[PDB]
Amino acid sequence: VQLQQSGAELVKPGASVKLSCKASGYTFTSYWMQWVKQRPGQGLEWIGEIDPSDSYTNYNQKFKGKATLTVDSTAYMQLSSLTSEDSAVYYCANLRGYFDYWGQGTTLTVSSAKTTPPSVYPLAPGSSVTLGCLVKGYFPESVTVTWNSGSLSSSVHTFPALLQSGLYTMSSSVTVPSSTWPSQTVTCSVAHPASSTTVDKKLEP
Amino acid sequence: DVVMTQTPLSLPVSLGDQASISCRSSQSLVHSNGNTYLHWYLQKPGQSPKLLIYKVSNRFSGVPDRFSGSGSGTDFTLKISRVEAEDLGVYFCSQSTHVPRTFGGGTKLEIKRADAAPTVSIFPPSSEQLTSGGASVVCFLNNFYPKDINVKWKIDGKERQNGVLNSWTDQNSKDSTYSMSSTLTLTKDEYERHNSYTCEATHKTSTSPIVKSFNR
Ligand SMILES: O=c1[nH]cnc2c1ncn2[C@H]1C[C@H](O)[C@@H](COP(=O)(O)O)O1
Ligand SMILES: [Zn+2]
Repeated sequence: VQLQQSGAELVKPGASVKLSCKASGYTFTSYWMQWVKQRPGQGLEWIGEIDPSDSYTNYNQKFKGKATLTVDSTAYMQLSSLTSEDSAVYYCANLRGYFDYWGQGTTLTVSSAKTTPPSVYPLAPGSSVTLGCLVKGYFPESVTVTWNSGSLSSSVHTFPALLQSGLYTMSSSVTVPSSTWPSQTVTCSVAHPASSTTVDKKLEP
Repeated sequence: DVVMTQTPLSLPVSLGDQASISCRSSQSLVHSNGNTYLHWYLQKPGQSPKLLIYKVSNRFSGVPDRFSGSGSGTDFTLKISRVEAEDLGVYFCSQSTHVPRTFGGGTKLEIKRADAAPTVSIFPPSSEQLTSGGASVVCFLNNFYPKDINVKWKIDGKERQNGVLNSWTDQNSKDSTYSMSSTLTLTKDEYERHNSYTCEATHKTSTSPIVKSFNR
């Protein structure tokens, strides 16, 4: 089974958002769809469930005022009057005994800040050479850095983003055998979906 | 709401060893229908939780028998018979006997391994960044253990405290080591006024600080 979920959303305080869950690989009608909330470093909170054969819906009291479950093979969930306390990952999931399937979740950022694309800077300087790319000044979070379109994955280190003046900044490093660089070029790819950005940087001495 | 409390919050364990994770509920998880809906999930960083054990001791598809669940009423145990590098992550116990469904705080499995000194790399600001007036000088402190390390930036011998940004990765799922990147941020002007930029790290493995430097 597979439950396709958005990925990320940036919304202004007070606004309303509608997340979607696309169910496949099984009879949508056969199971009750669930929704769970996870804030960055904390545990999980249950929100509610809905029955696809009809639309009977149960919710946790804490989210009685925030969520409105509906369906279609897409299950939907709408939050409302958003605040920074709503900044979290939301998962739709079939939670029933051995039928346990989760979606990848949708990272929801409630903020007034403007979407800003990253600036990517190449970091070039034994038997191995550690190269890197500095990705700075972007918003919102969610950036993927791959090396050689992802074919170079063994020695890659991805360092989590940090806020530096209201903007995020992170880095990634790759280590290759010394004899292979600069002979062969390694290039880091940076994708920032929120701002439709895909910039490649070739590492040169 | 039934409150679930896990013990402990962090669990350091060597490869090949055994791990026991506990979970208590404020009240009995035995449904009137006879079943006890207590479950266990593993959440690997950047991934959705995945089910291991449902109804105390039955395993989900594909989960190996190194994982077993036990317990009753309000006390429950998740046992990992021989810890393997890929077991790291956070374990959550969850109940669905009562409504609403509820989850535990989580327990992070930490792998104990042999000490490893960090391999340090220093990098000067790229011309592209200089070109725009910024000047970040970065330091990668890779593959070390334990996670406790200390980094200092020195400019011409002077220790720079402000303008530094540090971020550690989570334990490596393949070699159980940690990594960290320390970034010193200056303007193009301040940077061009000095000569040597030093990245110093003090970690259990040396006594004498590990020092990487470059003279502009
Ligand atoms: O997670 C759950 N929590 C409470 N009751 C459940 C849940 N799943 C199944 N059941 C129910 C529905 C059934 O009539 C009954 C036995 O089904 P079983 O799925 O075997 O536990 O109890
Ligand atoms: Zn100086």
